[PDB]
Amino acid sequence: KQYPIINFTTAGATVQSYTNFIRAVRGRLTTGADVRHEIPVLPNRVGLPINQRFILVELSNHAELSVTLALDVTNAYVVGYRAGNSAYFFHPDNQEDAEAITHLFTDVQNRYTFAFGGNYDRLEQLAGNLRENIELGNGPLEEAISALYYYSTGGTQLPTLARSFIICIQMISEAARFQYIEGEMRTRIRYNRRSAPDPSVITLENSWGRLSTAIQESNQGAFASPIQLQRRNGSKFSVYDVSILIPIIALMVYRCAPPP
Amino acid sequence: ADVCMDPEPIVRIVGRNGLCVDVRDGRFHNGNAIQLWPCKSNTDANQLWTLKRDNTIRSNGKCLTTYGYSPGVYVMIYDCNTAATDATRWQIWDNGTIINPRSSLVLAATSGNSGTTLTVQTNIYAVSQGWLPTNNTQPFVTTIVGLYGLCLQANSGQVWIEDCSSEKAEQQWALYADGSIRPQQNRDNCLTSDSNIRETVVKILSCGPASSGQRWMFKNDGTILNLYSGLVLDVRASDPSLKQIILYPLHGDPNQIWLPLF
Amino acid sequence: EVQLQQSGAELMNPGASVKISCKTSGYTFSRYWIEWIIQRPGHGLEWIGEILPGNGNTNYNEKFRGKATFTADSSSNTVYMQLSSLTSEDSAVYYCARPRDYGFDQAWFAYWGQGTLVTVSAAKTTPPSVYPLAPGSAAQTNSMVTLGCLVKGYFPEPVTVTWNSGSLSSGVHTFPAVLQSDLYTLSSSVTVPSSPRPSETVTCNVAHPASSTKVDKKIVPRD
Amino acid sequence: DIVMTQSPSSLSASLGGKVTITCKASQDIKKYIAWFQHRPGKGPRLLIHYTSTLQPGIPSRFSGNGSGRDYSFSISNLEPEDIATYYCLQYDNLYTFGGGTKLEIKRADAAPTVSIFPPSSEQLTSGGASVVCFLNNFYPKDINVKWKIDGSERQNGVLNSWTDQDSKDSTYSMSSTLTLTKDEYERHNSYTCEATHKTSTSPIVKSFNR
Ligand SMILES: *[C@@H]1O[C@H](CO)[C@@H](O[C@@H]2O[C@H](CO)[C@@H](O[C@@H]3O[C@H](CO)[C@@H](O)[C@H](O)[C@@H]3O)[C@H](O)[C@H]2NC(C)=O)[C@H](O)[C@H]1NC(C)=O
Ligand SMILES: *[C@@H]1O[C@H](CO)[C@@H](O[C@@H]2O[C@H](CO)[C@@H](O[C@@H]3O[C@H](CO)[C@@H](O)[C@H](O)[C@@H]3O)[C@H](O)[C@H]2NC(C)=O)[C@H](O)[C@H]1NC(C)=O
Ligand SMILES: *[C@@H]1O[C@H](CO)[C@@H](O[C@@H]2O[C@H](CO)[C@@H](O)[C@H](O)[C@H]2NC(C)=O)[C@H](O[C@@H]2O[C@@H](C)[C@@H](O)[C@@H](O)[C@@H]2O)[C@H]1NC(C)=O
Ligand SMILES: [Cl-]
Ligand SMILES: [Cl-]
Ligand SMILES: [Cl-]
Repeated sequence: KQYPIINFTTAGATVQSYTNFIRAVRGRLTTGADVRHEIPVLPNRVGLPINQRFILVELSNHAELSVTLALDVTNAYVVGYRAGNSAYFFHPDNQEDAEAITHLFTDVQNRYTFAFGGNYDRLEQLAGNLRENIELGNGPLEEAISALYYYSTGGTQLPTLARSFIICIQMISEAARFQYIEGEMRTRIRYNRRSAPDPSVITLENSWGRLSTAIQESNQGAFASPIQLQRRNGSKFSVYDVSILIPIIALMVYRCAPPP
Repeated sequence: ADVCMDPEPIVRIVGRNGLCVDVRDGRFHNGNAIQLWPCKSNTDANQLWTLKRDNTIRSNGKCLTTYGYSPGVYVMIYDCNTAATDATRWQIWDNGTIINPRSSLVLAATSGNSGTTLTVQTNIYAVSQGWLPTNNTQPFVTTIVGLYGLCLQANSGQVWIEDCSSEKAEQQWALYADGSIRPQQNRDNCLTSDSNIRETVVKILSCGPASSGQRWMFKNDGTILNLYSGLVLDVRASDPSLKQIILYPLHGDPNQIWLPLF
Repeated sequence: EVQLQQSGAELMNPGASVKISCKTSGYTFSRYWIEWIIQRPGHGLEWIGEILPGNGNTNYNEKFRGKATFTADSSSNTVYMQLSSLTSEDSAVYYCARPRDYGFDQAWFAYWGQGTLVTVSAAKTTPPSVYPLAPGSAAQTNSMVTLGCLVKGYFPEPVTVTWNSGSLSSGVHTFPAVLQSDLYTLSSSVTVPSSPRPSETVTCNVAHPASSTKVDKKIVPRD
Repeated sequence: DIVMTQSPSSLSASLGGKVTITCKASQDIKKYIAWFQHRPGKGPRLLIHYTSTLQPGIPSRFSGNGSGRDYSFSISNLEPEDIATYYCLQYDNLYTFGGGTKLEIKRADAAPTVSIFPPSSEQLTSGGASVVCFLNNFYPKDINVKWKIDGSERQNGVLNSWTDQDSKDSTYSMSSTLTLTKDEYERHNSYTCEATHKTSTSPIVKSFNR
């Protein structure tokens, strides 16, 4: 068997190709069966055989440089990539993530494993910059891939590699989890304005873990406790219910089995 | 991984015109009126509702209770374990409707006035029947961006699409807890359609009627559903220059997809 | 307050549908629920379901989920229940009733309907042959001479029998019918004094609604 | 989802004696229960509409009470009209009936016989021949009937039924009918009806000659 591949290029980048790409990426991350409060959730991470655990996203700028990303279906996060003979993977937190990651790029000359995680903190620390100063859009993505592909050749600056990963995860993973972030990139692609994210997007990226919790143990849609979000101008409003969030969150991580 | 054990969160219930679900004048004797009232900013029990695990909604030990199972009877505050066990049962749907399960009759505010007594009416998914449990009282002030990344702009009595400006007058909207979408210039005006028919250019009229044509729901697929007639917001023939925002069956083209940008 | 009235008896082919009616009057028709209760032999009473006219909402007992289908016509102030795929277990007397008020401390059962008998059987109607029975002679005397009528050979189930159009009520014992091998027969005994033996006219009035046939019968003394 | 098991299935009670019926719900019905009297040949009748409150026009001898899941129901000064089947109904979760309880009342009396009716002239011109034998207003209900056609003991082809208990005298009635052919009927002259009871020192017999 082979994993599902979803392709995309940043040369003929149109808002329709970006919207279609994130859609087809969504179609493999979830069965679509497990849906709570009209927000789909990702599979269990328990009892997913190795042939159901990952999907592939292939990139091309131009130039001809191609890069294939790897997404943990259980949370739709980027776990590694490929640049021809080489392949690299983040430090797995535990086993069954260390031997499932073995089955990603079986076809490489050989693969290497980092010593750091994909979390934004260890990724910003290695990038010398925060996300609100790392630019996003069509421009930076064309620049992240060239830095990613050139890592197999070794001719890539390491901060520009961590700077490149943040670009790759936000415009693909966080753009998949939230329709709101999917638009904020669709907005940038529409106007050729390389721009760092708003604080409204940063707060959602951190909260995707917490939001997926309160939405599912909510008893009617009413959270146990509020979650603080931010606006285009960093603001104070707090969300107490799901109905407002339905058009913002499109994927949630599996938390618990639903009421029988 | 487990069973999604659910909490009983204490909460207020904001509805028609942003007025809370309130126990009249604080007295809790069996049969007192559950009314509409301005949302208090304190810990008065006559507005704070525990969403109990048994599909019952309690304020200070007593249950939100319908007097009966017929369209017209009023909702009172009553001793839970004394009144009929299913006259106290309610559900809170994701579309905003709070419903009793015996008869489909739904908690409603038949008037948009303060001091108005709550009742249970036949469910038409109207503004006067939309509710949302929250402790945040003020509505949600955002911009609505649609086809071609342009803005939803209410001018005086017309809704159309015009390229977004950071502060233009006026494309800033308030998503109320009763499902209405109101231009923040005149909070007494709602995104309203005169039907219950297909094409039906959407207009901006007063929310006084609180009709089934002024309540909406932002769905997961990026559409804005009327909650009645099953029609969504459509840009007529995908042409913004026509300045025609219409109702139309769900098809999923960019002329029906929206994103609220705050 | 006033009243509810239903349709007459029904006979259906096993595997078909019949729609009982319940005509309401005297109260504001739209704002009150209509109930339905089955009563088959030995089973006592069992709640079928309820329908609210004017807004078309329903509440079903799960045993009758799929058997019953309530409908209400707002024009003629009526409520209908329909039983689909009738076996012989659906042969029973079906009642319709109302609550007393909007509930919930009211909304117990009051204002019942007279009930409707559904008989599920392959056989077709047969008007009754009514035979009188004087004592004959068989002399005899005295205190009070007894007689009656023999309603033999009809189908289906319901028949009402009277003397004379209802005027002779004290002393009548109309017995339950019995299924003839495949037909229905019954008897009805009325005792009356012996002085009103020829002076009075002992006419038994046997009415069969299922065959739309009625038979009155003088009881004239045999020899 | 609220089952209601009633008790007892049935009962007999002496005239004037108190009786007690009980209903028990799977959960609490919060004192929302009614009691219903199904008089024979008549529709249902409400007696007690809230757990203890009596419906107007019901005698003061009918009582009922309860708390939570357990409920009582007591007729005190029993009378011959109280023959009926009684049910419990709750209206808290929804309408759920009990199994019903059938009330029978007692007396001591013997059966008057018919006097047996020979078949009619209209029937005889139609090949049939039916002879009717009412056993009328007796108690106990447990009685037996027999037919002797010209001395032998006629067994096959006889039909009968029993009335509901009577609301006036608390006595049952039985209507026996022997059906032969116009042929078989005419080949005999003596048809007798043998009534054997508990309160009968000797069987009561009514017959006729053709
Ligand atoms: C909306 O606001 C109200 C009041 O501002 C919040 O109600 C408060 O909720 C907290 C926690 O749920 C309650 O504190 C707890 O009280 C129990 C009582 O024994 C105690 O055992 C706990 O250790 C804790 O102290 C507090 O009493 C309650 N205040 C009220 C009801 O007046 C409500 O939770 C808010 N809801 C949300 C979703 O934020
Ligand atoms: C407003 O929101 C509620 C949210 O549940 C909607 O009510 C429910 O809608 C679902 C479909 O979305 C119905 O599901 C059906 O369930 C039955 C029985 O389980 C099943 O046999 C059907 O195949 C179907 O799956 C459900 O009946 C319905 N009602 C309830 C009480 O859950 C409601 O429709 C929404 N209204 C609008 C206008 O969006
Ligand atoms: C990404 O690019 C690939 C380029 O070959 C696509 O794979 C191939 O697509 C063909 C149709 O375009 C199809 O006949 C081939 O079977 C398929 N796979 C291979 C190994 O050539 C790929 O298409 C997806 O993946 C395969 C497994 C098929 O099932 C397609 O139906 C899938 O859509 C491209 N994916 C996307 C999302 O464009
Ligand atoms: Cl577009
Ligand atoms: Cl209990
Ligand atoms: Cl013969």
